[PDB]
Amino acid sequence: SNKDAALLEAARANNMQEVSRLLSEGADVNAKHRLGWTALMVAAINRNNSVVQVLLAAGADPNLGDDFSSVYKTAKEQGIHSLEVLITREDDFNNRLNNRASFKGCTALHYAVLADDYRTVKELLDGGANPLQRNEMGHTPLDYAREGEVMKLLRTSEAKYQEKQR
Repeated sequence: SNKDAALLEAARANNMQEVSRLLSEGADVNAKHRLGWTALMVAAINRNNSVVQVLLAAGADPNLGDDFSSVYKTAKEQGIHSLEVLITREDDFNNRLNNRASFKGCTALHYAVLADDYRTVKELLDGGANPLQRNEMGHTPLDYAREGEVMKLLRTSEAKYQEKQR
């Protein structure tokens, strides 16, 4: 309800104390914004490592995909005005992303890689996030990475996936 919306706002704010309280009051740990993203997603894109750990410890699914596509596609798909979609995505999710691109199926790991924050990536991988999972465009978290530790962290986890699969 409003408690699910309060969860997402606290996730954006990195307010771990508030996230834990709302979770204790029955907020859905996998609640989705009307435009299609989760609390773990909005925490990941904003480098909110503190809240990511709280969400993972409370059972958040790290492999869900954003139902948000682009301002253009989501405006038509859902029948909202494009300016409202753009403002909402910039204000309630992130304003440094190119939201003209397509994000459908992006997981929290996708967003954590786009933010170039090794700590959030490492925590998401320890929470069971699939580094081989593709978005609607077919891109994995690797495909969004850049030369650095984030790639290396991904490469070893991807290597361990082949090793530890069943």
